[PDB]
Amino acid sequence: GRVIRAQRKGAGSVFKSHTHHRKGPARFRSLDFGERNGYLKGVVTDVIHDPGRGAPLAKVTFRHPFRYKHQKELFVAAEGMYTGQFVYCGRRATLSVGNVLPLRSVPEGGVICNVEHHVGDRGVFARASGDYAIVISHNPDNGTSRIKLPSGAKKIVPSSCRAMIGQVAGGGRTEKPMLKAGNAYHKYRVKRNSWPKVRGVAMNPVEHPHGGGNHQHIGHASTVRRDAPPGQKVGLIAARRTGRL
Amino acid sequence: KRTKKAGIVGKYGTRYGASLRKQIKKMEVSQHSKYFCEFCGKFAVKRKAVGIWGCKDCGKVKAGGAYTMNTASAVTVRSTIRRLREQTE
Amino acid sequence: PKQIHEIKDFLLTARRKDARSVRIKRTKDAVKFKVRCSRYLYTLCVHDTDKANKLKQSLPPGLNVQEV
Amino acid sequence: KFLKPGKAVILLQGRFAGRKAVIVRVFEEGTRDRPYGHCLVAGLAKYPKKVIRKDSAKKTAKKSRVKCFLKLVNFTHIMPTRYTLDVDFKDATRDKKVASCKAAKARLEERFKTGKNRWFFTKLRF
Amino acid sequence: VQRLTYRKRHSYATKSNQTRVVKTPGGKLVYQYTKKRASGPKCPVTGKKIQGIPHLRPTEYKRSRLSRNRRTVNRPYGGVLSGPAVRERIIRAFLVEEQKIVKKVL
RNA sequence: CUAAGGGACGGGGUAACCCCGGCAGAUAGCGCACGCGCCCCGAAAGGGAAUCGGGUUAAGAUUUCCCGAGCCGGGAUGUGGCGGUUGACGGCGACGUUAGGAAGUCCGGAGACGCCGGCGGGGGCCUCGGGAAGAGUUAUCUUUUCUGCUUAACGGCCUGCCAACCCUGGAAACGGUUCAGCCGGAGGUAGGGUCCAGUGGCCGGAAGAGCACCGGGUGUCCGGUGCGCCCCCGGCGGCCCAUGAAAAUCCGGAGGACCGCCGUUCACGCCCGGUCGUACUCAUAACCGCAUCAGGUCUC
RNA sequence: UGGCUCUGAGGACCGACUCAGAACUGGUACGGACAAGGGGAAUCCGACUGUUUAAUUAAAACAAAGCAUUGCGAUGGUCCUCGCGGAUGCUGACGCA
RNA sequence: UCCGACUUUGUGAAUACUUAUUCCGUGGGUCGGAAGUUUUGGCUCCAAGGCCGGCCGAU
Ligand SMILES: [K+]
Ligand SMILES: [K+]
Ligand SMILES: [K+]
Ligand SMILES: [K+]
Ligand SMILES: [K+]
Ligand SMILES: [K+]
Ligand SMILES: [K+]
Ligand SMILES: [K+]
Ligand SMILES: [K+]
Ligand SMILES: [K+]
Ligand SMILES: [K+]
Ligand SMILES: [Mg+2]
Ligand SMILES: [Mg+2]
Ligand SMILES: [Mg+2]
Ligand SMILES: [Mg+2]
Ligand SMILES: [Mg+2]
Ligand SMILES: [Mg+2]
Ligand SMILES: [Mg+2]
Ligand SMILES: [Mg+2]
Ligand SMILES: [Mg+2]
Ligand SMILES: [Mg+2]
Ligand SMILES: [Mg+2]
Ligand SMILES: [Mg+2]
Ligand SMILES: [Mg+2]
Ligand SMILES: [Mg+2]
Ligand SMILES: [Mg+2]
Ligand SMILES: [Mg+2]
Ligand SMILES: [Mg+2]
Ligand SMILES: [Mg+2]
Ligand SMILES: [Mg+2]
Ligand SMILES: [Mg+2]
Ligand SMILES: [Mg+2]
Repeated sequence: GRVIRAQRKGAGSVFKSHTHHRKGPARFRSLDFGERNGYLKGVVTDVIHDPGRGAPLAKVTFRHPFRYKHQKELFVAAEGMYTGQFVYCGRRATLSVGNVLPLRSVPEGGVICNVEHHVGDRGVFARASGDYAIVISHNPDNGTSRIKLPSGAKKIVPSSCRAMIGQVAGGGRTEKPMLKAGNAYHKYRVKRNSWPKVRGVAMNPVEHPHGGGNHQHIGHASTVRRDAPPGQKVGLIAARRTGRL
Repeated sequence: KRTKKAGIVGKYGTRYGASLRKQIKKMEVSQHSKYFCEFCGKFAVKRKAVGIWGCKDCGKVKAGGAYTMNTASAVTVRSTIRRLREQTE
Repeated sequence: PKQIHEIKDFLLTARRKDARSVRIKRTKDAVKFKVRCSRYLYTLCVHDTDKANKLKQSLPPGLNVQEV
Repeated sequence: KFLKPGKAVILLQGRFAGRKAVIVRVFEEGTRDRPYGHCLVAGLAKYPKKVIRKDSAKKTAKKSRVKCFLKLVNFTHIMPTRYTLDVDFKDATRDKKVASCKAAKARLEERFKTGKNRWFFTKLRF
Repeated sequence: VQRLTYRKRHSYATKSNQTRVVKTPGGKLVYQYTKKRASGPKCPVTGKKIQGIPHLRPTEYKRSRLSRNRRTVNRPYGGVLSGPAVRERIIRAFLVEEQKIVKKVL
C-alpha cells in the first residue's frame, strides 16, 4: 500500500499549524523573587483576539523588579477581566478574579485556570475557553495540592504552583451550531490542515485499512490494539467499550 | 410584522432545518444585543470578538462569554470567589 | 519660484552676489522683474509704468539685464 | 474660599501644564474681557535643580536658579492644592511684564535657599 | 477620449501605484503618481487624533523636510498625548501623591 | 527592509557523502579608561530619500538627451538673524509663531493593513448653453453641424469639508439629528473658536510655453447641470467559533547628569552625487504548443 | 405596450428627470431589430450551497453541518526520523488525535 | 513496539541519601543557616545623607 494520511501528519510538511497571525505565547510571567515572597501589580492594557484560540488574551504591563524598564506580559484572560484593571501576582496577592496566586494561597473549592504543573511552568492546565480547575484539598506534610481538571481527572500538584483566579473567558462557544461547511472552513483555516475529512471506507485499500470492497464497509473490527504499528492503528484505538450507553 | 416566528433567523431562508435555526436563534440574538456598562452606566457594550465586549462611549473592554457578556457560571464563580475571600479572613 | 512684494526687498536680492541676471517681462497689465539667484527665481510685479522705469535705472550696474 | 492670594495651584492645560504656581490676585467674578472667574498666578517655568553637598560652590549657585512666568488662568484650568506660599508679591507691556517676572524670581530664589516650601520647588512627576 | 498609460514599469494596480489624472499645459492628460494616505499621530490612551500636526508619510516628517512648528506641540507630552490625557495624568499624579502622605500619617 | 521560507558558526548525529537551529556556546560587539550587552539570503505586484512641464531622433527619453523650473541625500563653511531670567514669545484654552540647550537610560506614534453596504467630497471624463476662430452642408431649411478655446512639479497666501478638540453656559413641556444611524448633567441644543485634507481658490512658475487661426499679428472667454462613468479620499453601518503581516526607516516625548562667549532643528550662501537594467514584441506572426498553429499565457 | 398633441404631480435659490391622466391617429401595428423563463401532475436518489475521474463517466459518487463513538492530564496520546532529533505545539480536554 | 537479563550504577539503614543520569526554568537576579508596594489606566534608573579614595545607608 501507500502511506496513510494519519502517518503523513508527523512529517509536518503541509500539516504544520497555521500561526502567522498569532500574538505570541500566552503564559504567566517567569517566577521570580517578588512573586515568590510578595506581590507585584500589573495593569491590563488590552483584551485582544488570538486567531485559532477561542479564549481572549489579556495584555498586562508590569514594572521590572530591578531594571528601569517596562515588562509586558500576555496570558489567557479570566472572565470578568477588563482594561485599566490592576492585577496582582504573587504569594501575598488577594484572592480576586484575575490575580495570579500560588495554590497554597487558594482555599478548598476555589476556581482556577492556567494552572502550573511544575513550579515555574507558567501555566499548563485549564487554558481553553470556559474551562477551569477546582481546588479539592491541601496536604501540608508533602506540600502538595489536589485539583480537579476539566476532564474530571484528579491531579496532585505542588502547592507552590501558580494559577489565576477565575475561569477562562469565552465560555459557551461550542453550544452554537456551525450550520455550514464554510463556517468550519474558516475555523480550521487558522488552525491546521485538517478539516475536510474523507472517510476511510470511501478510499481504496492501497490508501487505508478500511478501503475497498463492493460495499462501503470496514470488514473487520474497528477497535484496534494499542500496540499496532502506524498505518495499522486506525479506527477506535485501545477502546475499553463501544456503542452508546 | 414581516415574519411570524423566524425573526433574526430569517436570513438563513429554508436551509439547515427548523430545529437548528431555533437553536442558533438565542445566540444570534444575544451576541448582537447591547449590554449595560457597569463602569459608565450606559447600554453601549457590544461584542468585538468571541469573549470580548467593548463599551462604545467609555471605551472599557471586558473579557466575557462567547455569545453573551456575562455567562451564568461567571456570576456563580464570582460569588464563590467572594465567599472564599471573606471566609479566608 | 518665489514672488517679491515690496520693491526694496527686490533691490537687496538683485544686489546679492549669487544673483546672475534680471529678466524684464512686459504684460498688458504690469511689468515683471525676475532675478535669477542660486536656488530660486524671484519675481516682482510692478503695476506702475514709471516705477518700472525707476527700477530699471536703479538696478546694480554689475548685474546683467535682459529684455523679454 | 480656598482660591486666595498666596495659595498654591497646579496648571492643568497650556504651555505650562503640570507646573506649580502661586496665586497673586483673584478675579472671582471675572472682568468684562473675561466673564469667567480667573486669577493671576506666578509659576515656575524652570524648577531649581537637585542641590547636594558633594557639589562645588559655583555649581550649587547655578542649580539654585529659577525662572518665573506670569499668567492669567481660568479657574477650570487650575488644580488647587492645600499648600501655601507667601512672599508678599501684591501685583501690560512686554517690558513691564518681564521686569515684574524678574522681581518675583529674586523673591522665589531667596525663599528656596531658606529651605522652606520644599514641595513647591520639587516639580511634579507624571 | 485620451486614454492613458502608466509612466513607469509598474503594471499592477497596487496601493503604491495609485495615480491621478492631470491636464498639462500641453493640452493633454497624463498620469501623476500620488502618495498613499497616511494616518497622523495618534494618542495611546484615548486613541484620538493628535491636534496640530499634519498627516504625512513617515519620511516627510524628517527635520530637513518639515519645519519645527509643524512637528511639535508646545505642552508636556506634546505630540504624544492629547490634552485630555495630560490633564488626567497631572491630576492623577498629584492626587495619588497626596494619598501616599495620608497613608503615611494614618 | 523584512514575509512564508532557505542556508549556516559551535554543538549533536553520521564510515563518509551528508543530516540537524534552539540545543545556549567566553556569540566574536556597540556608546562616550568608563558604561551597555536579552549571522546571512529571501518580493523589478508587500514596505520604501527625492521631478516636473515643454522640445528633440530614421531608430530614445510613455520622467535618462535639450530648455526652463525644482527636489533629496551627504560634506564642508561663512554672512545675517535668534537665545542667555543660561536654554524664546503669544493664547483662558484647543493651539500658534521661520529659530529658541543637552549625555547614558526609558516611553509613544507613524510605517501598519480584512470583506461587504449606503451616503458625502475632490480630480478627470461625458453632457447643456453663450461668445469668438476656422471648417462642413446649403434646389429648400438650418442665429445651424463639427473641431479646438490649455495650464505641471514646486513655493507663498487664502479657504477650511466630514469627523476630532476647546471656552461660556446649564437642558422635561425633553431636545438635537441621519438615507440609515445615533448623541446629550460623563454637559446637549446654542453662541464663539482650534486643528485636520484637498487631486480646493488666487498669485509666482507662465505665456516667453502649447494649441487654433490670419498674413510677424489675433485669441486662448463666460456660465449650467447630474441616483451619470473611472480613480482617490472622508465618515458611518454591517459581518466573523474568520478579527484580516513584519522589519528597515522617520517623528515625537519623559528625564536633566553636563555646560557660558558659547549655543542655535533658522535664512541665505559653497561642493559633491557610484554600479547594473533601459531598443523592440508582449501576441490569430517577436513567449510555449516541432510552425508565421482558430489552442494556452498576469495586468493598467 | 407605437406615434403625435397636450395635461397634472413631485423642487432649488432657475432647473433635472421620473410617475400618472387625456384627446387624436395608423392596413391591430407597436419589448416591431436586438435582447429575452416554456409551463403543470407525480415517483426514485441526494438535504441544501460546494467537489470530482486534465483527454469517453459531473453522478445517486466525495465533502458538508448535525449525530455518535474512541484515546489522551505532557514521565501523555497520535505521527515522522538511519541516527541525533522532530510535527501536532505561539497547543492543554469548549483541546489535540 | 512490549517484556526480561547485563551495562550505565553509586552510597547507607532495618527503606533512606545525592553526586551519576533524566526533566523543567532563568538576561543562571535575593538559594541555605542565623541575626535583626491593594494605590485612582500617573512617574519610578545612573543615592541623597552620615561618618573616615573607604565604610554605612544596602545585616
Ligand atoms: K509504502
Ligand atoms: K485541506
Ligand atoms: K467525510
Ligand atoms: K473495506
Ligand atoms: K504643530
Ligand atoms: K521592492
Ligand atoms: K501590507
Ligand atoms: K512631485
Ligand atoms: K528606455
Ligand atoms: K500567436
Ligand atoms: K509529543
Ligand atoms: Mg472508489
Ligand atoms: Mg491495507
Ligand atoms: Mg538585514
Ligand atoms: Mg522567518
Ligand atoms: Mg556541522
Ligand atoms: Mg535582501
Ligand atoms: Mg514595491
Ligand atoms: Mg520608443
Ligand atoms: Mg452582506
Ligand atoms: Mg456651536
Ligand atoms: Mg501663473
Ligand atoms: Mg502664445
Ligand atoms: Mg476601470
Ligand atoms: Mg525636556
Ligand atoms: Mg412510493
Ligand atoms: Mg447533491
Ligand atoms: Mg450542489
Ligand atoms: Mg476539474
Ligand atoms: Mg473525463
Ligand atoms: Mg463529461
Ligand atoms: Mg439525522
